[PDB]
Amino acid sequence: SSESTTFIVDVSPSMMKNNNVSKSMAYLEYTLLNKSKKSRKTDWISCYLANCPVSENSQEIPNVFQIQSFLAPVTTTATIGFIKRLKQYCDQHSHDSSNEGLQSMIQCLLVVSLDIKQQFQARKILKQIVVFTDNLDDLDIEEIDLLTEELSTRIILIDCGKSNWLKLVEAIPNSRIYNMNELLVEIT
Amino acid sequence: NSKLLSLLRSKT
Repeated sequence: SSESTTFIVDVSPSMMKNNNVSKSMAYLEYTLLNKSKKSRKTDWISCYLANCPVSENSQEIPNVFQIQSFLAPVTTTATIGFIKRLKQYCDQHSHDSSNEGLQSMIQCLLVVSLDIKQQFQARKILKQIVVFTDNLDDLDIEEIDLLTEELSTRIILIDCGKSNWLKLVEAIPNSRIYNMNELLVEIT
Repeated sequence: NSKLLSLLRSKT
């Protein structure tokens, strides 16, 4: 049952201009609030922002922001708080605060892999990384094969745009790619 | 642990 989901949200200008960050937040809120009670008591969440002007994380890497540390239990209170943190970030950065031309997706991915591996150690827990981005070509990464050996975390990529990422996906087991258009069912 | 860390220093 137990599971760990780490969210990575791309906050590049195209993500921030086309409401993809907004949409991602809305979706995270729906999903987290919709967890079963049993589930909240066994699972973990965390959130990292990639391509981000804020640099704060365990490895003190540029342009990666661990906006939510590993969190359990995933209670309603905890969820509302997490979503508020994402909301502040948007409100505070909706007026374009120096995120042009940033590429830190691979560094973010590696920080997460290191944070995860430290976090969980020898625990029997499903580990997962969910990635919200509209650029599957921006993943500065043969290298893939090193991850394919190191990462025991499956990767769910969410393409928010109407390759390196594809390669990495097929490399790691149980990985997948979805459109935003197929996350929930629109009613018509 | 070690491989990941050098691979990240490589990227910084």
